[PDB]
Amino acid sequence: RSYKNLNLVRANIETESRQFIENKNYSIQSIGPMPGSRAGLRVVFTRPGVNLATVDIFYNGDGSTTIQYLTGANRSLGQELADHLFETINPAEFEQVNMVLQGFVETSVLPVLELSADESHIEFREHSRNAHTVVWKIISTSYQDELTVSLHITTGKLQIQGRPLSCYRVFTFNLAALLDLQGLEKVLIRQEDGKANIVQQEVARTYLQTVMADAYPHLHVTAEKLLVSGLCVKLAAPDLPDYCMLLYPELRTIEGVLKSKMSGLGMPVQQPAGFGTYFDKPAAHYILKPQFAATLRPEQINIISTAYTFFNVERHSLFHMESDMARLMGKATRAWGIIKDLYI
Repeated sequence: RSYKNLNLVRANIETESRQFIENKNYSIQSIGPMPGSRAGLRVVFTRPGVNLATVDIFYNGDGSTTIQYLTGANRSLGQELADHLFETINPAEFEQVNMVLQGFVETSVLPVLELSADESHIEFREHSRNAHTVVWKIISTSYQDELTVSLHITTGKLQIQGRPLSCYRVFTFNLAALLDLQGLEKVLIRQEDGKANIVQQEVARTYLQTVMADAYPHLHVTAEKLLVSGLCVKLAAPDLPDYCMLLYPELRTIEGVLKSKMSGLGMPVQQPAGFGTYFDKPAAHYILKPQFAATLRPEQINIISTAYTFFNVERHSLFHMESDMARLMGKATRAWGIIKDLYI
C-alpha cells in the first residue's frame, strides 16, 4: 500500500482525522501547519501508555496529498490514521483511463456531452477547437473529478482520458448505445484486448431468448443488439475488482424501452425535465403522477413505476460511486424481468 499522491479532499482531512481520533478515544496533541514553509498539515496524537504519533500530510503542487507516517515516535499508531485517510478514497481513484474509440463525428459526440450535463453534478466546457481536434472537459466539481474528451476530427478518433469516476461513468453511460461490441467492451471493462469478440453470438442470443420468453419477439432490434453485446461482454469479462458497470446494457435498455413505452401512452420523456415531470417520489420507490396514472391500468402503472425505480436507483448508485459476478448477475436477471414486463 502506497500513501503517496492521494486524491484526498483537502478541506475534509482535519475533520476526518479528528473524527477518527475521537472514535478511537485517542487524544490530540496538535493539529496544524508543519514547521517552516512546508505545505500541508501535521497531526500529532496519542493515548496514555504509548508515545506520540506524528503524521505529516504533504500537499503536493498537483493537488494530490502524500501521507507520511514513518516519522516521529509511534509509527504503528500513526499508520492507523494514515489508513483511515487512505480508506476514505474510492478505489477507482487509483485507476487511469486513456482510451481511443473509433468512428466518431462531432454531431454524434456533442449530444452525448449535452445529455451528460443534464446530471446535477456534471457540467462540460469546450476547452479548445481547431481544424484537427476539439477538446472538451467534463467536470464534477462536487466530487473532485475532471475527464478530458478529445475528438480528432480528421481521423474520427474519440479519446477519453482521466480516471473511471463520476464524469467517466455518466459520459460512457450516455455514449454506450452508439458503440459496436468492441467499443462497448472497452468502456465497460476499461482494457485494450478484450475477448467479447470471440463469444458465439448465437449461444448468447439463445440465453437472451430464454430469459425474454414471451417478450423476445417484441424486443426492439436496437434493444436486442445492446442486450446481446452486453451479454458477450459479461461472458468474456476479465477478473475485475468491480463488475457493476457491466449492468450498463440493461440499464440503458430499460431507459429506451421505458421511454418508448410511456411515449406510446402519451407521456413523452423530454430533456431537461426528463422522467421527473411524470413521477412523484414517496418512500424508497417512485410512483406515477395522478394526471398520467389516471389514463392507465394498475398493471401498467406498477410495471412503469418498478422499471423507473430500478433504473433510477441502480443508475444513481453507479453515477455517484456508491460472489461479485454473482451479485451482478442477480441485478441483470432482475433487469431482464423488468424489460420483459415492459413489453408485457
